[PDB]
Amino acid sequence: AVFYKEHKLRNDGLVITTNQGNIRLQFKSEAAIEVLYRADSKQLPSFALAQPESAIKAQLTETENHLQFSGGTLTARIQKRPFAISYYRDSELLLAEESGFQVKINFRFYLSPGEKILGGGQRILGMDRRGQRFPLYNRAHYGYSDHSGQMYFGLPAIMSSKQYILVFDNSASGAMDIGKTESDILQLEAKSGRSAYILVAGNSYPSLIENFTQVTGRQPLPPRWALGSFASRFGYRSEAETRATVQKYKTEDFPLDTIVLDLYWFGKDIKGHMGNLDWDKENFPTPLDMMADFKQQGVKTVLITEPFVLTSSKRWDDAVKAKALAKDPQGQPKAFELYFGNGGIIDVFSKEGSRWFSSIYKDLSKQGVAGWWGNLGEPEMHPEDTQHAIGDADTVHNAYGHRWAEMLYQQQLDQFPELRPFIMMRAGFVGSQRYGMIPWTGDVSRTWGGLASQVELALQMSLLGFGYIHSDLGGFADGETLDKEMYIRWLQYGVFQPVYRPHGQDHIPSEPVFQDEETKAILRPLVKLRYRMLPYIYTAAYQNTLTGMPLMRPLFFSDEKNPALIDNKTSYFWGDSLLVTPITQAGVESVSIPAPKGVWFDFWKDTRYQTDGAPLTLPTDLHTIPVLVKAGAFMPYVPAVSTTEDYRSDSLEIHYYADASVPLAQGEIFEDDGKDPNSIKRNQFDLLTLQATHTDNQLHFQLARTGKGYRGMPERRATTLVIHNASDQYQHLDINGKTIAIAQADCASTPALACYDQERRQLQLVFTWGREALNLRLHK
Ligand SMILES: OC[C@@H]1[C@@H](O)[C@H](O)[C@@H](O)[C@H]2N[C@@H]12
Ligand SMILES: O=C([O-])C(=O)[O-]
Repeated sequence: AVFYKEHKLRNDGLVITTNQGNIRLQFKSEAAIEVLYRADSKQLPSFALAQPESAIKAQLTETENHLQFSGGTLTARIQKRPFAISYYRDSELLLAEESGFQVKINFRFYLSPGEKILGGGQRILGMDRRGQRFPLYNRAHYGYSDHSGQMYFGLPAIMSSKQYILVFDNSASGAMDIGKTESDILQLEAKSGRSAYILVAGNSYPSLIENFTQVTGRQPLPPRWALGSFASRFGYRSEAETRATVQKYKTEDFPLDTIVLDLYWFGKDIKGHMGNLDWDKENFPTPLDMMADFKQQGVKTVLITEPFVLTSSKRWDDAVKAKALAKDPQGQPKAFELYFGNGGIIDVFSKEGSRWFSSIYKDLSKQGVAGWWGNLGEPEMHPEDTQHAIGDADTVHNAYGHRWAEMLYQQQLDQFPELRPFIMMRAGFVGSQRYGMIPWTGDVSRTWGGLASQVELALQMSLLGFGYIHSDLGGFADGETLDKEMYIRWLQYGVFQPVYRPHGQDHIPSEPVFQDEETKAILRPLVKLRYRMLPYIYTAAYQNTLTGMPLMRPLFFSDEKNPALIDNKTSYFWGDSLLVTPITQAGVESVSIPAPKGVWFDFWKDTRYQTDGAPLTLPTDLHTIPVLVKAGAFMPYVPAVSTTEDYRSDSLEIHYYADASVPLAQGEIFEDDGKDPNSIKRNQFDLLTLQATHTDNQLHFQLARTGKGYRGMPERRATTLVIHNASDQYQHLDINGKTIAIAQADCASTPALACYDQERRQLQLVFTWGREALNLRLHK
């Protein structure tokens, strides 16, 4: 039994007193509120909030039975007796406390009937997690396939079909019960830690996500090279093997930006060496030369590191001496028995641990390392009596990887202010995207079921802040022989998901260059396609930095008033314009694609489909997976290069999918130097915009460029615009007032400036796109 006693306004926050204690309500923006219970007491600080100190001016009003605390769009309605807070956007009820806060830490809320709930981070349970209960304790799930209640990267957060996100801003071992035990109750629980939640509201899913990343953090633009081709396995055993792999990409004509070194870079065995954090010189004898030789070919080197220092490692005595390891209650370094052997964990929450670990990353980065892979950050083993500077293991567990990322990000920015950090990690917390975290879905089995789960995992993580969530392409764990069809399908899917990193245990090759002739003939043009599409992908990345819009978007974005689409995990959007349906079983001869109402083109064949609502059935083939292009799309391409270090946009090729059903369309292409972390902040970019206006007798394109440019930006780009489904009735083209005849023959066979191909229904315009505005008008 709880009731309101009294309140006050202090530094813009509402502090309420009940019979049980203080409750602090601070608006972190007009659409987001932090509710801290036990506000009087000492607690762990917020991990989820980018600006935990902020509180914007809100309006407070009082009635007999209630208080009302409001920002722009979000309102807290505080019932006094009994005490219960509920939340409104306009006058629409978003979420209501049932018992609310109790004692262990426990929050209880009502779920509305029919409300669907996404959330929890990585689980394989279905997109709507209502009816499920699961722990909040990051933990490995080696060899998962088609089911998991608990894996590497949980998030104490949910997204509802009422268009709110609720964050449990707590780092401890806990649980979430989403109307499982009691059908109308959402229950959040933890053994300890901060007793706070954060509610964020939005008018649409895009703007919900914008509001969420506003308060939790925006991912800084990764380096363009993160969108390229990675060579990775577990693991290259030597410098010779690593050089041979870079050579294999060159001799097989596959693009390659980055080679990834797993744990053999620091010792010859899986066990016994972890914590060395230095080169195994028997097997990597000249590593500075190795890395420099790779940079000459435009190839970056990424190294694996882990949180654990073994007692057999060369750095045990030094870490103990520096007080860098987590301790037992007696105050000594805690040691425990990992797979790898007996060892400790670096205390990233301490000053000494942070300085010690940072110094090692600084040293190796000085040697030539371009980026970093932090594995086992759950932490994979984390005994409960381990003591970190700010709490015990069970209290801090779900924030360890988050602080690891923060530490490393700040260190990389301090060492290289002019470069974008690359940080790939397996486990984090809400807001870890602000430290550049690029997560992957862990040790997936080499099975169709492991592939079939990747879209679900990717969308769940994308929706709550993680644009660059990806998988070990081709699968990671076990297998005795390559499943060639599954491998091909996983790497085709790869092209249309955030990071192109095939990776597997090295008894079966993960890299496409080591595959048979048929597999390489299929995949080589697709990996080249990934490079030709960099302007599309990099522009979606730019949008993710600006607004949190994920790269992969769920089918349900296409119709916000049809909540049944929330269940789909088999088709998704890659950027604005491509509806992708990965093939996730062997021998599938056709697929039924639940395309939204409108006009759609076969990405591979140019075929036009119109649909009222009924799904489209497309046949399948082994060389592609089904991709449809939305009418009104602008798809930008550049020529394929071997490495993004060679990237040029001097030549553009843009494909516009015309249909009279889309009278107005827009596209953009974001160009910058691909490496400067301050490019967007300082407007050191070239933002190309394109607008189409499509009426009965004309098709008009308006082209423009903004921003201050960047060093090496071409002043003039040779541009080929290919208009698919173009009317055969266009008589002439006006370019900036200058009339040009449209040729009706020999388009492919003459240096034609405007040419209509009657057999393909494609009108091709070739022109120079300079810094001034350009208008292209086609008239019947
Ligand atoms: O470090 C070896 C291996 C790594 O390649 C995978 O990416 C990780 O998830 C952990 N299983 C380990
Ligand atoms: O729709 C058009 O503009 C046409 O096909 O002629």
